[PDB]
Amino acid sequence: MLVLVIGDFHVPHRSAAIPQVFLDRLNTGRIQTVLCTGNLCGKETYDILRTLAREVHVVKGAFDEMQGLNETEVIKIGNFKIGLMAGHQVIPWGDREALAIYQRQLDVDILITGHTHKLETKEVGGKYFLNPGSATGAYSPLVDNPVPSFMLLEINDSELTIYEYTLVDGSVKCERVDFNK
Repeated sequence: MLVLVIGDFHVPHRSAAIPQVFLDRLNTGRIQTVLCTGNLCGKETYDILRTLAREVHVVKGAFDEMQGLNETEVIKIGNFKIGLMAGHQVIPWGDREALAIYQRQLDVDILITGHTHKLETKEVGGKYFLNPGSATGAYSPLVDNPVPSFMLLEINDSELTIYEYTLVDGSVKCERVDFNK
């Protein structure tokens, strides 16, 4: 049921740390599956994703030199087919129609991309487009003030619940989005 949607950890030549509050929340809550959009801070980040959940899925990010990571993956959870990728490849970058075209080629009910460094939950034509933001608040040319953020999905059968965690002004804030079928 519980799925961790995370990504965009590292930007080259820039340092950004995962908020300690996020790591404490994520290890105890028990995570069934992890979907990571990429751009990891090396092996240290992968060790963090591997301990919090048993099933980890990582896609190839633009700054990812890790060998063996596929650029696009498809995961089936409940009655939802989910495809994850970095999202720097969709052009013109975060475009609603560009992302919608990608969702068709994957034939997925949920499409998870992460390149804009801005968390966003959105529904288009019965499809769900998720973006967990940057969990380290990493620098991006697209957002002037990015905040650290992740997503935890509660997916049972065909019911989809999304918990949006962000860190604003040193204070965590979380928003719940409820979707059915």
